[PDB]
Amino acid sequence: MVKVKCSELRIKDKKELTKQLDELKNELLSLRVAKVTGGAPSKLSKIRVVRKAIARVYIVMHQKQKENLRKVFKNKKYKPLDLRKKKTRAIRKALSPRDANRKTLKEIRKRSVFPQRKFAVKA
Amino acid sequence: VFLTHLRANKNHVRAAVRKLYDIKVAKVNVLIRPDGQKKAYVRLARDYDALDIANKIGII
Amino acid sequence: AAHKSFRIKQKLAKKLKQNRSVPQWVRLRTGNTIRYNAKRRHWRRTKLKL
RNA sequence: UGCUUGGACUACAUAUGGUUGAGGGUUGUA
RNA sequence: AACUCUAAGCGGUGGAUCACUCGGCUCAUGGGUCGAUGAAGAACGCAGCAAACUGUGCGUCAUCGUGUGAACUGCAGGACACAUGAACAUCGACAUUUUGAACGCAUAUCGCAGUCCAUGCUG
RNA sequence: UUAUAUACAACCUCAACUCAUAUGGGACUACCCCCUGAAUUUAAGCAUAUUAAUUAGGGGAGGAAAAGAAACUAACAAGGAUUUUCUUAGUAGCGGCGAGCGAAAAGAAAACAGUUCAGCACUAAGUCACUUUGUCUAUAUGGCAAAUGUGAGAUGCAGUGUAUGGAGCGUCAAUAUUCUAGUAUGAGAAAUUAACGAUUUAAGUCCUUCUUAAAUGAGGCCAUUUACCCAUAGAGGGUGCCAG
RNA sequence: GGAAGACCGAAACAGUUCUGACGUGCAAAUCGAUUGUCAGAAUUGAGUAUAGGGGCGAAAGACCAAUCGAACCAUCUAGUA
RNA sequence: GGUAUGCGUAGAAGUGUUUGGCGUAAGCCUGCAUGGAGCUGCCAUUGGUACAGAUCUUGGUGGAUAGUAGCAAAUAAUCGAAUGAGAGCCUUGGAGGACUGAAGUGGAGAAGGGUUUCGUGUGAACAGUGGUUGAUCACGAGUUAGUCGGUCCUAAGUUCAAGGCGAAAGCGAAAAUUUUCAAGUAAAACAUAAUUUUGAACGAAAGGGAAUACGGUUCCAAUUCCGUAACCUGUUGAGUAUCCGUUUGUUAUUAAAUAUGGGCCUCGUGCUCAUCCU
RNA sequence: UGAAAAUUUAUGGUGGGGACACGCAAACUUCUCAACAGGCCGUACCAAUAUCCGCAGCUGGUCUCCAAGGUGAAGAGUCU
RNA sequence: UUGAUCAAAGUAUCACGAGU
Repeated sequence: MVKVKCSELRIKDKKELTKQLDELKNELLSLRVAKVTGGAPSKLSKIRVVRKAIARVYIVMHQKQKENLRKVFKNKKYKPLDLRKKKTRAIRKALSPRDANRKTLKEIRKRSVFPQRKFAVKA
Repeated sequence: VFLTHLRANKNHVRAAVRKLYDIKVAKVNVLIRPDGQKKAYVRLARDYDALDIANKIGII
Repeated sequence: AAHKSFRIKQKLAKKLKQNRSVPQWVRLRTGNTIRYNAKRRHWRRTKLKL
């Protein structure tokens, strides 16, 4: 009733959250019937409110699931696909920025011999 | 007579009525409206009473 | 009919709810020049085919 | 095992590797 | 007086004219942005009152964060919990149904499975 | 060990796997790369020609692509990758020599950048990929090691080197606590520069007239050689009519 | 006894004559009487198959969606005159 | 582009007009009327720069005829009542005379349609007359399956592992070759064994195919709901040829026992022999 | 000279199992009885002189099923 | 002569034994 905020919900546990969630879907079923029955209060207009109220419970309950899956997948090669940095397809296939800059021993020997000097050919 | 989800099973509406109303059910007759809304006739057991639950939910 | 697909009753479901008058209130919105429903089909006058 | 409801998987082509293999192919030791 | 012809007045039909214009046409400039991690496209659903358009995916006219700092508005209701935030922008968190790029096999079949785990009744 | 009488170990060739990890198939369309390829037309007919080495094309990419570092030009007192523009030039040439087509070198400018292989000699595989164990931090298709754990690899991987060539020696000269490249780096008591949202509205709603529906109009505002104020702000838009 | 691409004829399928109706129709081919066949080279549905210088044709250059001595569609194309 | 220290809500453009003139003309000025926000003269330079025509384009309108051709097939209605502002309709109900005439103008399904279905209302529009009615309009409703169908099978055919071919896209493919190109089996060793050539899938609400019928019920659904009596498919459970000669019951005859016999032996108690029904 | 496959059933076969008689029994038992379950999708209505196609409430077209009495050879033609 | 056949019988040598 007093608006349930994700700023508040993030401290609550996944045990409380679904218990907090269940009293909103169970509240929402009592309002669907309250719509078709001719809700005699002008509107119990919770079905705008209590519908989006659930949507901010499912988001926090999924963020806590998704951040918790990332630290169990740190220092493991083969993260799952949906933890693998989407950027595009085009930059995903192309030569990781270390690997573009690999230098053949001809290239890192002709670099270090002759530095490009800083002159001024001026009369 | 429940308007249900369109992808509901007739084995869902058995277990989605018990879970919501503590009811044993007998036989479910499901049709899709020409609005494309699935409508389900749930006939209860004998020892329950349909009018008893109808006030309990709010179908007055 | 009487023997239709699932896909054809689902599309004929949708074309039964798009067949509506304009709500009586949206004639009154500020800058709402919706006169009538414009794309109201009619069973013997326009068929569907589509 | 009998059913229900949920999930996860099972396409082809290919590269390297792994694993089991095939051959009056080619040799070798018994 | 009928009726006809001629003119102006008045009334109708009709939408020219002129005057406008969140649209176009052209030219120029800064950019590089891309799908099997499922694209483009398609279908169908979604609002208290909605047909379309727009928006969107069971979390469904939204959306975490963040900015901004009192609205939305056709009515109704709520909100006003602005000090711990309305509505809008923004968007990096989550999410994204049936499809098409079904990735099991397939059709004007919402058809039919194989293996695996779990829940329930078997028991 | 091979009368097709069994087994072993290799290798080659080749299978299968719901094996572990990976790529592949977009769709857009203006530009770009490769193909494939007409006829309308024009010739005052028409058949080569012309359209046009083009519509339709139609496979493949990028932010550009393709090109590109001479098996080039030229004949000079010589030039020097490619691409693009100007000129050569509607020229040499091609052409039922008809209709018609049609370039380049040189010059001028834009921009300029060079290079890598294979292969004798280079005379201890000096080599890569994962694999697990640490370590290094990060969403590293990583680094440092390790077992030298498989495997690749002499049917050759690496270093050196490249047509306009070299490699070693003598050798001369200079010279060598050294610099270059790179990641961390706080550079600068935030320092500059750039982007972006900004952020300030500077200054009259000051007086009368018409609208009497509305001033944004019209008349007025000491002097400062006469102008109410600001102006690095008289761009534009909103505001009941033309608003610094 | 009950054969036959035998007979008269209903349903159907066809379309002979009236050169009847009609001919800004009821109809972009129909209405009416009169006729032709009727157990078969029969009439029909549904699924299929054949695609445009191609198909199909018991053949009329017939038919291939009111389109056929070459379908229809978009483009070349604002063809040329 | 310059200029007129131009004009303008104290009324711009436009439009009308028996306002008044100017020009030889194209044209132009001006009053009034309406109108309600922009506009002009001059000097340059320009253009998507002047309409009566094009069976011109696009919109509007006339005569005809504003009410003329016409609303004539399918035999036919008439009374009185109720409605209602209004009734030849279909509006209804009662009489009613007729038609279709079982190869119907009847009752149901296929394809097609897509809510037309059915109640409550109802103004315009539409219903080539009307309209109180309506396949219209407005708003509420409505389609219930283990047995009816699909789904399952294969037909003609789509032809579909690339062995192949083609620059590709792709292919008038009863392939005819593609290692196992197999569909496979509780099958032993030292690639489960004689084996199968085609893979793979679609393709029929008329062919093939598991099974349900009756009495009732709604404003609208019925082999689908309710009533009552059945069935098929699947899994599971419990009874069911099934205890012998003899002798436990029973002195034996018999009896449980779906049947016994057999030698031996002291009879046999001992031995031995046997049930995949008759 | 007049469909194919799914599905079904029988019988034949070698090997293997069932198989004691003082019984205890058994019986994917191809007998009888009992429990439990059966998902998805279609289902209204018109089927045409007014719901379909022919631009339309168009005399055209569009596949089937049921079928009364009379007279008569007759699902004819007239009447019901 | 409009039957029937699949899946080793025999054989030898070894396993030549295991349980016992």
